[PDB]
Amino acid sequence: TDRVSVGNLRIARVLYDFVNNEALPGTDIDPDSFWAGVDKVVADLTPQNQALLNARDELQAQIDKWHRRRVIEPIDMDAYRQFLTEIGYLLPEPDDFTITTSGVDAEITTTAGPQLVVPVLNARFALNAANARWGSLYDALYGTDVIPETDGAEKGPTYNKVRGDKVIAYARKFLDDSVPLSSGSFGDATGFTVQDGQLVVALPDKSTGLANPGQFAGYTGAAESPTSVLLINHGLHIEILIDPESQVGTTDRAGVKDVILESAITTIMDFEDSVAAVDAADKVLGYRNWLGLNKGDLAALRVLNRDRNYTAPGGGQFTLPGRSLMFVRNVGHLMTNDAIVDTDGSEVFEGIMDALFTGLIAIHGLKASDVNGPLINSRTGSIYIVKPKMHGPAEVAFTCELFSRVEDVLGLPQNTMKIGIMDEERRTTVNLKACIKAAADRVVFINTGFLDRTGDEIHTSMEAGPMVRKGTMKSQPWILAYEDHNVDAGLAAGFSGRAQVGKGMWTMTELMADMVETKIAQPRAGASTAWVPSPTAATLHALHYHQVDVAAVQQGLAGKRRATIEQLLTIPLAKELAWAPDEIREEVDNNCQSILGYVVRWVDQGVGASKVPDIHDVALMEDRATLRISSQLLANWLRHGVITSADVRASLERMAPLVDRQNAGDVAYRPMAPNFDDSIAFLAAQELILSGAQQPNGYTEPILHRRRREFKARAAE
Ligand SMILES: O=C(O)[C@H](O)Cc1c[nH]c2ccccc12
Ligand SMILES: [Mg+2]
Repeated sequence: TDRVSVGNLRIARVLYDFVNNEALPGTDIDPDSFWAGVDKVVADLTPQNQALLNARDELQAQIDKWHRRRVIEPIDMDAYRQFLTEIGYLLPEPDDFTITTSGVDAEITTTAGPQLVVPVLNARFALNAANARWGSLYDALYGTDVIPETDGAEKGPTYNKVRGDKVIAYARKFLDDSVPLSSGSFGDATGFTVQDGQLVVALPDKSTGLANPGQFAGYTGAAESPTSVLLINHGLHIEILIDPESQVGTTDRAGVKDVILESAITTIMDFEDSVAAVDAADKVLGYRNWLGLNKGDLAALRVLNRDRNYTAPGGGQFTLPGRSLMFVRNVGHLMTNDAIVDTDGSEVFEGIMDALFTGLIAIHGLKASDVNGPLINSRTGSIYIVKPKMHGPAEVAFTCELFSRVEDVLGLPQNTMKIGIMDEERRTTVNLKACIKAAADRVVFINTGFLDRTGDEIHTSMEAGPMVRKGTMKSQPWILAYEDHNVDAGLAAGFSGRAQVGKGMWTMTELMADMVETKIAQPRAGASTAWVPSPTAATLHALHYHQVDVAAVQQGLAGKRRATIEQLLTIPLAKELAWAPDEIREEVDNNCQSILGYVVRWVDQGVGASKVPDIHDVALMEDRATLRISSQLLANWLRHGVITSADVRASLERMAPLVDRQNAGDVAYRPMAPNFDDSIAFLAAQELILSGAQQPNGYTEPILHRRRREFKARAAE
């Protein structure tokens, strides 16, 4: 392209140069030995990678055939389960065990709080996410519909005092609920002082302390007239900023300017479903941002925050981290990428490359940043890698062996590279204990989702019959059981106090009132973390962890088995004649708009995540798993005669101009309508649906990557 020869590999020059000039210096790793390591690891692990992919296909073919030779309407669970066991899909449950993972930071082992996920190719967003460890509660309340924009309290071009007062009152109630006063309410506070290491809150008629003095964590400024007061509840910090001479402070009874919440405790820097990266140039853009993050010098000048200084209650000095602790999500076992090809021209597995390169790069986050002093990331010496889309314990074991070999190449101690196991494929769900066991000395989390897991659910039972609607899926018995089972398995493996048990993303970015009402379900269900789409959502989701004592919840769940294998295996088949014709067309339109809305940005602009208007103009921020579910759902309805290929076409044709219109705010946008078959993005959308049934596990990357490359190539006219 050109390329650099290293043993059997031919490495794109842009990648070779990036590694030598930017990634390797400072790690003390010999460049020649690194490259030899890449060649050797790729040579050794590629056949097993392929074998695992082939095993997926064989298992799916047998399941397809199982359904096709049967006609008995309600599936016979006893026979179905027996079959899955016979073919090696459902494996024996291993004996009880406790994970042994060590060298993990407090943010992961102990603290319960929000976890942000952000596309690594977007430097600005990545920087904001890393800085989202602390976030303004006032900004999050004033800025969103959590304070409804009723008559009088609407957002204007400038400060609305009626709304501001609602913000202040909301936050006073939060303080009363989270760090209660011995007597009275924060609502009536007139001032704060620190006396003999104790926080003293002035009320109109008297003073009072905290009902739990231990929740006083520190302050800034003079004890007798502090600039801020720091509190702690359920392990998360709350900072009341005091400034009577500020916009908001001047209107406040105690001169309070803002309430800052410790928010995004951890952040996942994403190389997978939220980015579009289809070649060496794209991968290098991502690797370079990941590098800047770990070295602490990424600047877009928007830069990375320093740690925060405080005075302890007794008068001593301390610091708290000002940055979100970073994971990186590598791609999974499926895709290859032409950033490296072999002597035959065969592309190298992208997951293997990500392990080597993001692993190398992460070394920088384990050492002092030349910018602001202290090392950026893990003080305990771990590298946290989220590994998506695995199917079963052999695939987890493979990932661990991959990490083991990379560690050897990088000169890292064994088990430095920790694994966040995504539970987003059915064959992992039903063998979860075994998957955790295979990574018992590396695992730092498990997590559940809606989108990918539902995509796998549909594809796996594609031949069984028509599935329920997309919106219906999120409340089906299989998924509710999957959610509980994930928690059960993690807690039984001793995750409490050792590893994160995590839940899925809130995708409706503008519907924050609904988020605050609803997402509380997740920490109530024993999750020590869950996914948020923005720093703003991280600050709001933090509220939930102040209301819910996750550590106590997990202790209470101990020993409980709340999901059976039968519940897990309950296929979401639609009942006979479940929909009217208008409902069918609505669901078709929903899915085509979902696919078109996402695919047009991906293919034409290389954007893998953004705020996308749905069919009802609700802003959704979904990653690529949205494509997997929608295309699989339509493929399934087309497969079983629910809709015809003309229904699909007409819907694509109806939805495309609507998508075009929804993208009017974009200088770079290129309309799909009316020259449909001249738009590579439109053809991509069509191809995802019509070829959906034949994509391995319904994965959208093979078609998406090809189409994006096609667009890129023709752009080079
Ligand atoms: O499985 C699911 O529910 C989704 O894949 C998760 C998800 C939704 N929006 C996102 C934005 C960035 C990163 C991940 C996501
Ligand atoms: Mg996913």
